[PDB]
Amino acid sequence: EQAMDLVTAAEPEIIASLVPVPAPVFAIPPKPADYNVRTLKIDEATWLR
Amino acid sequence: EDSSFTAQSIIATTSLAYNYEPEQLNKTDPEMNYYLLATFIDSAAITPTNMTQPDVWDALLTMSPLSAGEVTVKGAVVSEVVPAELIGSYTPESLNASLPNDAARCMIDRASKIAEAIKIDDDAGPDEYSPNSVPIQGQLAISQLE
Amino acid sequence: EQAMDLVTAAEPEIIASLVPVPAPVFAIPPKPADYNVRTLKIDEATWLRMIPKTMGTLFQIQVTDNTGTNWHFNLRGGTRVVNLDQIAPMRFVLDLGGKSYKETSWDPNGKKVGFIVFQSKIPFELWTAASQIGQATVVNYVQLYAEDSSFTAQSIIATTSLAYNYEPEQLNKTDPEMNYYLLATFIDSAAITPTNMTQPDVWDALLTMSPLSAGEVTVKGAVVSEVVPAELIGSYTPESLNASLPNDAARCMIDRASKIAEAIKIDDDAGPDEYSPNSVPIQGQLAISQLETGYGVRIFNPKGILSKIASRAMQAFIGDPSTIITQAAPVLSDKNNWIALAQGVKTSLRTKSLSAGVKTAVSKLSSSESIQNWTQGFLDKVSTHFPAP
Amino acid sequence: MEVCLPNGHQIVDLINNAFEGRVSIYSAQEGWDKTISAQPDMMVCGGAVVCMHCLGVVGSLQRKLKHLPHHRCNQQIRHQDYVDVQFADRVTAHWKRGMLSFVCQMHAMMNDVSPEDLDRVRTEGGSLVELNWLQVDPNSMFRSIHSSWTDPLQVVDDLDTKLDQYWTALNLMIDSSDLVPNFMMRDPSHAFNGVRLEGDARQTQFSRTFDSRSSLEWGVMVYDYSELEHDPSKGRAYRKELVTPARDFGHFGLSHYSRATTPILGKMPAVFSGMLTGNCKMYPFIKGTAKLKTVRKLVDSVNHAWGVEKIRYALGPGGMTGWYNRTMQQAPIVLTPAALTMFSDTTKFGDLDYPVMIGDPMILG
Amino acid sequence: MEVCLPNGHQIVDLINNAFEGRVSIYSAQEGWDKTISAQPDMMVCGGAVVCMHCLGVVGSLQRKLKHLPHHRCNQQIRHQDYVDVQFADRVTAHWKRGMLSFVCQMHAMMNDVSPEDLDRVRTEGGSLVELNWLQVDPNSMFRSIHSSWTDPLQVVDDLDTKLDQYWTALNLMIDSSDLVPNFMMRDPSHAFNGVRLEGDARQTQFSRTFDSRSSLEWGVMVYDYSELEHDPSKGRAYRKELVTPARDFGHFGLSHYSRATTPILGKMPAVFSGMLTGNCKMYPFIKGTAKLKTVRKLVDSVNHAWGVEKIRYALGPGGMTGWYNRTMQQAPIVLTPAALTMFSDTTKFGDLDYPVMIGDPMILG
Amino acid sequence: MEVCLPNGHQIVDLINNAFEGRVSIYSAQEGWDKTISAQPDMMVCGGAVVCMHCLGVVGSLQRKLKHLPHHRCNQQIRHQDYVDVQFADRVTAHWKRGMLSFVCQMHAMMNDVSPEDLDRVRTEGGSLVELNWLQVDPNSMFRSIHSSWTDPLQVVDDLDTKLDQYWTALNLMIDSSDLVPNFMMRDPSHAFNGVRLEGDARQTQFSRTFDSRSSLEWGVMVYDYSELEHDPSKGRAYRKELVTPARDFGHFGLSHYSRATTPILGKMPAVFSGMLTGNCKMYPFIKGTAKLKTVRKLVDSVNHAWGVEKIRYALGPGGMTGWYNRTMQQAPIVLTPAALTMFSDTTKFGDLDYPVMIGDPMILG
Repeated sequence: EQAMDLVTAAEPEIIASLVPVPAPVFAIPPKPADYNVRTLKIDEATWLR
Repeated sequence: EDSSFTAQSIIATTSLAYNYEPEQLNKTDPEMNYYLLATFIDSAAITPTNMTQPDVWDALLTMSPLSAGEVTVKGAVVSEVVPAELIGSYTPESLNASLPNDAARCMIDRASKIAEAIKIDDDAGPDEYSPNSVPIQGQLAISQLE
Repeated sequence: EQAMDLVTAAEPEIIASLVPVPAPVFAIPPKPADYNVRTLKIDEATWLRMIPKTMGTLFQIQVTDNTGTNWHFNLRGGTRVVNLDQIAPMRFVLDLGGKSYKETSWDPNGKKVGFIVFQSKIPFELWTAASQIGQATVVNYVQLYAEDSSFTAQSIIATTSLAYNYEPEQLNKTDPEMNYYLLATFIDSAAITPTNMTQPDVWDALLTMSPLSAGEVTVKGAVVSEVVPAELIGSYTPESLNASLPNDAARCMIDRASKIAEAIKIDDDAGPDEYSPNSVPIQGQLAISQLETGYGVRIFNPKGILSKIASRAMQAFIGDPSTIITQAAPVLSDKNNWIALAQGVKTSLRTKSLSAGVKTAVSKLSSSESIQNWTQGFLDKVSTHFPAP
Repeated sequence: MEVCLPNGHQIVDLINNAFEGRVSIYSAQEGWDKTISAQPDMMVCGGAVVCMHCLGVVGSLQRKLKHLPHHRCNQQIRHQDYVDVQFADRVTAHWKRGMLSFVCQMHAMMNDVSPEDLDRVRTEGGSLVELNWLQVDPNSMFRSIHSSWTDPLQVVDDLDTKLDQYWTALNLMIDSSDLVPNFMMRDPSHAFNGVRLEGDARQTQFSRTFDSRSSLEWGVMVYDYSELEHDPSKGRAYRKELVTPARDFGHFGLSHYSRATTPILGKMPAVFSGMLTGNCKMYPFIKGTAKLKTVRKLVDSVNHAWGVEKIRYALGPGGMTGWYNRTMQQAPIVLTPAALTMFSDTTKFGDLDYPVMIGDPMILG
Repeated sequence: MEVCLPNGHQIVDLINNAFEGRVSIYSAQEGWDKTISAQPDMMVCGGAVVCMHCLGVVGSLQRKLKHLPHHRCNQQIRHQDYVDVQFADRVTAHWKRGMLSFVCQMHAMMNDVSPEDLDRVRTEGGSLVELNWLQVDPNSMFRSIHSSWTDPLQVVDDLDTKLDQYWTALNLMIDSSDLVPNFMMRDPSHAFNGVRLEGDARQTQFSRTFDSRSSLEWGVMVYDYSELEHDPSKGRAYRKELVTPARDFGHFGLSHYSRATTPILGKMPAVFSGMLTGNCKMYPFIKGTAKLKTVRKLVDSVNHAWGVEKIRYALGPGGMTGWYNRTMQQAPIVLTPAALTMFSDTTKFGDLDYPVMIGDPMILG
Repeated sequence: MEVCLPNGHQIVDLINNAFEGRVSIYSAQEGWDKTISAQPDMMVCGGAVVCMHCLGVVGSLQRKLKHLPHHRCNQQIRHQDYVDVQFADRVTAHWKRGMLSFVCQMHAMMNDVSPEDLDRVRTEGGSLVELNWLQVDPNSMFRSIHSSWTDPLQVVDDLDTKLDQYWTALNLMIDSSDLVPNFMMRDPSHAFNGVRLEGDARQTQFSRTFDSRSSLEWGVMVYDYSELEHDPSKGRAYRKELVTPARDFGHFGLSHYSRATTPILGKMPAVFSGMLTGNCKMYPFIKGTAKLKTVRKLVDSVNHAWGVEKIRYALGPGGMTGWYNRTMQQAPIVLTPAALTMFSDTTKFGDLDYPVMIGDPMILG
């Protein structure tokens, strides 16, 4: 029963979805990240000028 | 200050924090471009010889999202995504460069929950078949026949 | 039911208390953290203690341990030490690898360094003479070898973990004047010339500290024996929170909030900037604030505009629940509002009677039906390979 | 509107800015302007804006507000307790203005000197020029009996850049000349106690702080080298070897060490950063311990004003009284400018050779 | 077996590697060896295996592939889309073979010089050796209209090691004897825009890019010092002071700066990496805008052949079109090598003293 | 009370200390004091407290214990299995006592020369100080048959401190006097394999180990440099050119190189680390592999006596036997002092020209 509850919470249709899924529906709480802007590669980051 | 290692200087701990609200900017003109910089700031124009750094971006930065409604896909924020296309679509370098709001990271968390669920349901060891693995074998056989 | 279990774990009235609360009920297990004493900033943090610079006092001292080994070492000016007195039990692990630490006739590689604890009435900062250190003892020491580092012409000390577990009972402090201090420095049985080695301490090293007590918290800029969650709410600046150690009650409040945040998320799946049942307590709190006569500047804001601001505030909480501890947080300024919402959220979970959203399920069923169609087509190709008679 | 009492770091910051004169203060009469004196309404400490009447942090640098709407403000604070912060800031601004004006006057006299005359002086030595201190800037509020601290501050813009350019240029010119200014001192502590004081110099009394209690009015004072000029048995070469400031403060081109001037304004010494630092920073020779003593009475009033539990959360463990005791311990470290100890470590020549007297400033080769 | 496109970073890297002429191509007849021309079946992009018939990444460099498995291939890929890229790579390879053969010839001729002859010239100066440019690599399509990129690639083993050693030996010999070659240039700009041309040499056209339209067959152009020999004012001593390259480029053994030749081959001067960089590397000084335009047809075909979301995720903002515009903005940065910027900025002698024309290569004193 | 086995790294640390004669050992009769020989009850090994009767480790210095806690003792641990380790540590301690007394004697003798005589000798070279090798620590086991490892340790205080001070003074004195010792060797390998022994030197047998199978009592080995003084061509100037230790070892105050004497005690030279490195450390020239081989018998005993799972967890892969073999492979890696390689590479005077004999230590120019 616990395994089935976990699978339902995961949402197999959402994880394996082949059709567009709304960002609020697909997303889950995000986590912070740290970076050193001087060391970032411009060939990797499209968010910097 | 100077470190225990001689000839090494240590800067005191800092917590410089900037909150970026795009809605606070209320951008209307597309021409308007928004740029973020972090550098030593002085009220009087600095003598260029005194400070030669282009910026002080050579620093350790901790970022906290002020947005909870935006997710990034293929380098862009997305109102919706295709999970199947998401499958196996990131190189290690791309995932490493991804921002904290990246869809791939969210997909990976959901995938880890599914992997844990599958492992709870199946106690089969590696190289041991199971009712949940043989369908995959069938898919592979069909793929080769196709 | 999972949401109700979350509410039961939260005990929100306790976690929203503005009046005195028993310390043990709020307290939770502490987490070990790493710091570099050279990197440590004593002025910002009330807890940090270091002998002030400009005292410039260097004196060599020798003591024998329970085994009876005698070690000669000299405290030097600007040296900082862990203030053991009043910090309760603690276990510390030190990594000095990569610090050059090279003396003119002394090679750092192969040297032994030790941790020394001094017990005496005189303040370590007030120490000006050898007798002031009192019961100073090297709890642990390490002899290590170093090899060339990645840096060109640079050698790197090998990775090390000098570690000692210290608890209050071993000191058995009975006198307040008696003060306990922990120091990281090279220690040897033989006397060592001070001129060759100028380091005040080897505290400029990677250090891992494991707390053996979680009983110490500081709020209102003051160390507190018992903690009030409302006092905890909105009381730490980002730099101030950084100053706050893991034992600080704010981190415990944040974990309780994360369970509460999970309950709130289960309660509301509405889109950002959209009025929702979850924000009804929030709008009411703001409305009461709007009702409140405005000290100095006084303005009136539309209820629909109030709803939009409340939606933004709620989305901000969804993005970061831990922001609540921020001192005078403009976004998280009202503790009573948080307390009221918490009671309301628990009620909404309790009031909830089988309410669910049809759209996501119908979209999933549609995708499932297309997958079913795909499955049918694959079986059909298989029948082409293996047709039913 | 619930309000938050200030944390210790913000208060230390507020004290430094007040001595700094860089504090941000909002007064309804002047808005965020502090040029014209008015009772303080809003001030910025430790990255946050504080309401003076309720003694609570009204705002932070994160947001911009034209004015404060009606809000919960105790207003039970006594202005007498916090009058000192405003007084210190006003005193600092006027004093900085005075130092710059005195600097402009001396540099202007040097610029006026024709190059041929300076070369002739190099040939014979002696003081290049002098200015009448008795007639010097009596217009200043410190130098005018009519002028008052309450009097509105003069509008000043571009002061720092001009100060930096003039000081560097003056120092470079003096270095080429090797003439000896008599308006500077090898050791600042000697000025309060060390150099002999006679007559008006004997009459001189040093409070050693800018405060409401001690008069800041005093005459221009200079080292006594007129006697050596009259007794030229001592060589101009001998003076360049020793009397020269580079001989005492290190080569200015080769030195980051700060150099000390005589306390010309109301017996107030000025600190100038060494050339190797690459910029000119001005500080009066006043101890930070005095600033700490200034906040002690205010600390007692605030302790009564705010709840102990709130203080325990904001200041953390030990309380505001404990915070102040720890601060009394840190009075030597937290508020200390580096430049004050940045001067040349020692002087071989010594200062007992020449006394200091109240005199017109001059530089002599 | 369905396949997906590689990442934009991988594609930009693939373009840079291709311009290096290190393109990895698999053909059934020759497998992964591109020495013998064949239609490519697969190509390696950024450490990944892409199908050349469906343009789909099917694997990575970690897994070796010896055959292409039967797969669901779109088969809409026209060879003509990337055959031109193959032509460019093959031509670049032929150009490298020509440069190597030319280096071998120059090195051998220099080695033959007897020390007595060398000393007599050291006493006098002047070109030690002269080569008829008509004899320089005539068999190549660069000096033969008949020769084509479609011709088989010359077998080359250990090309890089040999080239580095020969260039180093030649430079060391020239440095020891302070020699002056007529085939070296201080600054690239004069090569297509600066050196003065004579007669038909004025009609010589440097494309500054790679295109199939331009014939690659041309004469060898070099600096003209016949007038220099005629000129009385520039003797061996004058040359040692200024003409010898070491005065402008620095001592070869003591400098990181790159050294460049006149556009001897392919109307292209060659740049060799500095000795202190740890190797000597020869590259043509060419912009990457052409490489970016050459991917334009590929982008259109892919946009027809790929999903919107997949393209947005892989090519980034603006899909492939947006990626192209942003990359065009980055072409000065993403496609411009630092090695192109490794030459000495300072050149005392100057490059406009003598004219450049198709002429006999020589080294003079 | 159960007990736990030790780790192999802790064992390596214990072995290094045992060869250094500094092992911390506890006996019930003598507690932690090892001055009087007794069967060990506990030892401190590689950061752990080991039971010497049950081989159990369950204690740490952080919490002091008055005595070995009442424990379940296997009593299967044979003293003969580890007695050699105790023997090695005790003998090394006695050896250190002898070395210290010898250093003190040399320092006193060096301090016994009149300055006028000292200056005349510095000018002409020749004998200045000579120590009667019979007078050096006559009562020790290495110089007296009566002394044994089981005998009580001579009570000594600051042995390391005294040795360091005397060695430093002696080295500075020799450096000032430029004396050349007949009691030092540039290379240790010559001592057992190179230098030509004379008389009893020919009979000398070097165990190159610490075991109770070889007489440790022996005469003080020195160079027969008598013929060198006899040699006319080796004048004081000639000796300073090539013979002087500063030519071979460098200046003691100006060199990082280690300094090694001849095998004065127990046929063992004393080598001290370079002063400039920070300190002078003296160790006997012993191979680490032999010490591990001594541990071999105990390893076999432990493998027979301890549980396989416990042995695998404590001694690591291959059990104790595997750990020993891997350690034997890594013995140079962890058992070799760096100072051995810290001697000056250049040697002018050398160690092979003259023979070695048991003689009086002396230094001359």
